[PDB]
Formats: sequence, structure tokens, C-alpha cells
Amino acid sequence: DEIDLSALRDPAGIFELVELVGNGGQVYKGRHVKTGQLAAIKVMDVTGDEEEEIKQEINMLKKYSHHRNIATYYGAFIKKNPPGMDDQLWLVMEFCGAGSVTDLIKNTKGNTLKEEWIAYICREILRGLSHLHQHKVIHRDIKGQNVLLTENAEVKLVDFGVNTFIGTPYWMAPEVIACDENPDATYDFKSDLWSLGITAIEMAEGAPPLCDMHPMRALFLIPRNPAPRLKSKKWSKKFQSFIESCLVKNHSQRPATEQLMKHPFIRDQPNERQVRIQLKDHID
Repeated sequence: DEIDLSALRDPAGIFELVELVGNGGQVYKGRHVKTGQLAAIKVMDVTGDEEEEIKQEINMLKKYSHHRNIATYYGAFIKKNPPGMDDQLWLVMEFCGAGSVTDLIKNTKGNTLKEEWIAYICREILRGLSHLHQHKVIHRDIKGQNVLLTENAEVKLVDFGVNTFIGTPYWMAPEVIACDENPDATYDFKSDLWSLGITAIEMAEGAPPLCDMHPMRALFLIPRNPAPRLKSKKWSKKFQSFIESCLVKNHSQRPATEQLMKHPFIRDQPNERQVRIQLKDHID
């Protein structure tokens, strides 16, 4: 909106970097220098061109990160560099100590999660997506690495809303993958629901469908193949139904976010606080 980029202070004294957590720009474990409080800091290099988009990402985080299931926005800063050099944009958000769902998977033996854990997380992911979608915002990148956890087992979503490069196809929904049948492929709200389905399979079995397959072949298969089911029939039939609901190739036939939140796998959760404790106990 009407957001002034030049009014952004140099992060000096205000926020500092502690260490690196992941990449992409880079995401750092940062710190509010005075209070000492930790903070997740995303650092981007910035041209005069990207001034348009930056203005809108900042505006986005400012409006829709005020939700229980979305990582909260602290502020934005620019480290200005000599003329001709690119400046560095800092996005400072809430820091989620227990890291990502993906981390959570590598730390549990078997690399698989209790169904009740999967139920809780997905309910929380849906709630954040529900918030997003109501405000006309597509997440676009639902995966274990963009679903963060605090130390109180609070599920928080990150990196929402944001060339001739392609990327990781595994969490892509059939309508996103451009081909001959689907020439002008565009993201939809319901696309996030497909990604969620893949994310739930990622928690259940350890990896997305087509994981041990080359990214170019996986991109090829996702449209033509049937929707992925769970490889095991040892799961509850609610969970199976939930994967079937999320994972519908034809998105016009795919339930909306509101529909899915009412699904028995999501709606019926006793042992909720039992799960939140076992989660807390795991964060060590």
C-alpha cells in the first residue's frame, strides 16, 4: 500500500544476527539487541526494481501475520550499501525455537508421526490457511519446512505470498503444473489444500509422494497420475479420507478450506492437550 521504503532504519543496534537456520534469501536466528529476545530474520538482497514487491510483502506481513497460526511480524529494516551495490532487506518475525515440521520429522525415530500429532498440526495449518484465504491471500508453499513450531508446540506458518526458473514440484498441485492440457497454469486457494495433503503424507511416511524420484520426472507425473493415497492401510480410515479429500486432482472438485476444517480427522480431536504435551516433551 502506501508504505515508505526510505523510512526503514538500518537494523544496527536494533537487531543483530546470531546464526544461520536455512536458505533459499537466507533465514537467520536473530536477536533484539537491547531486550535480548530472539527473532527470526529473513535477509534479502534488494534492487531498485524489487522496490515494488518489497513494498507489498512488508504490507502483507503487516496485515495478516496477526493470527495465532501465523508467525507474527516485528518490523522491516534496510541495510543501505554504496551506490551500484544492492541493499539488504531484513524481515524480522517471531522466532520459532523448535524449528520446522521437517525438523520434527528427522528427530522422531522412524521419521513418522503419531496420527494425533498429524491431526493437530493439520488443524492448525488449516486455521492459518483459512485466515489467509479469507483475506484473499494464497500461501503458495505449504510444506514441512514452511510450517514452524514454537516451544509451546504452537504451529506457525511462514513464507506466504512469496522468473524462468522452476523449483521443487513435489508439493505442487496438478493445476499449478503447466502442460499442454493446462497452458496458463495459475495458483488457486485450493492449491494450498493439495499441498497440505502432500504435507500430511510428508509427516506420515517421512517424505512427499515421488520423493525418491528426479524433480523433472516428479513434475511430469503429478498431473497424469492418480491422486496419491497412503501406502499403508494401517492408518485410521478418517486420516485416509482426509488425504482423499485434500488430494483431488480436479480442483473444481476439490473441497474449499472451510469444507476441510469440518472433516472428522480435523474436527474430532480428543487428546489435543495430550498431543501438545508429547510435542513439548519432544522439543529437547
